[PDB]
Amino acid sequence: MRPESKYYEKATEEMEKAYEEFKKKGEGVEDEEAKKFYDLLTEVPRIAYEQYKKILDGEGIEKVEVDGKEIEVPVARYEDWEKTTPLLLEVLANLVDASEELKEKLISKAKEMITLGKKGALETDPEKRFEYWKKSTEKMNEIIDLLENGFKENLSSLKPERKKTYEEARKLTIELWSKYPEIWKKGPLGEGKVPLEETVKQFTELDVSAKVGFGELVLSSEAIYSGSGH
Ligand SMILES: *C/C=C(C)/C=C/C=C(C)/C=C/C1=C(C)CCCC1(C)C
Repeated sequence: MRPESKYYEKATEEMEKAYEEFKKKGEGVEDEEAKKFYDLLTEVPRIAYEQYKKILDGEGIEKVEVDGKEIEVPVARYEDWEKTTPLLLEVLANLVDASEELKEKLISKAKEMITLGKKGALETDPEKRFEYWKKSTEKMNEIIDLLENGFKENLSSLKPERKKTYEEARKLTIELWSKYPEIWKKGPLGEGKVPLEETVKQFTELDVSAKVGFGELVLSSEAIYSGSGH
C-alpha cells in the first residue's frame, strides 16, 4: 500500500458513514424546508464517498511530473470539490435567504475556484502552477468577501435561532476553506515542504470537517424548519 492509501481509505469510510447517517435521519423528516437541507447535505457526502471510492479503486489519479518526480494527483477529488463546494454555498445561501443573483454568483465562483486549482495541479510548469493557485485563491477570497459583507448578507430579517446557525455555519466555512490553499502551497505541488502523504491526510480532515462537521451543525439546527427562519 502507498503511504497515502490509508487516508483515502479513511475518507471513503468517513464520508460513507456520514451519507448513511444523514440519509437515515432525513427519512423521518417531513417538513418541506428541512427536507431540502437534508437533501443537499446528504448529497454532499455521497459525492465525496463516491469520488474517494474511485481513488481507492485505482481510478481518479493522474501522474504529474514535478521537479523530476511523478506526483499522483487525485483528479477525482477535484471533481468532488467541483460538485460539492457549490452545494455547500447553496446551503449558506438558503440559510440567509440570499437573492438568486448572490446565490448564482457564489456557485459560479466556487466552480471556477476548483477548476483553476485542478488546472494548477496538472501543470508541470512551476510558474503556471503558481499562477493557477493564485487565481484560484482570488476566487476564494471573493467568496469569503461576499460571505462576510453584512450589507450583502441581510440578517436583520432572520429569527434569532436561524441567524445563529447561519453565523456558526459561515464561520466554519471560512475557517476551513481558508486552509485549503495553505495545504496546497506547502505540499508537493507548491513549496514541497510537506510530503504527498501528509497533504492527502490534511485534505481528508478538512473535507470531513467541511461536509460531515458542517452537515451535523446545520442538520441539528432548530432553524431549518418551515416558519422557523423568518
Ligand atoms: C467538500 C470539499 C470542500 C469544501 C473543498 C474546498 C476546497 C477549496 C476551498 C480549495 C481551494 C483551493 C484554492 C483556493 C487554491 C488552489 C487549490 C485549491 C483548489 C485547494
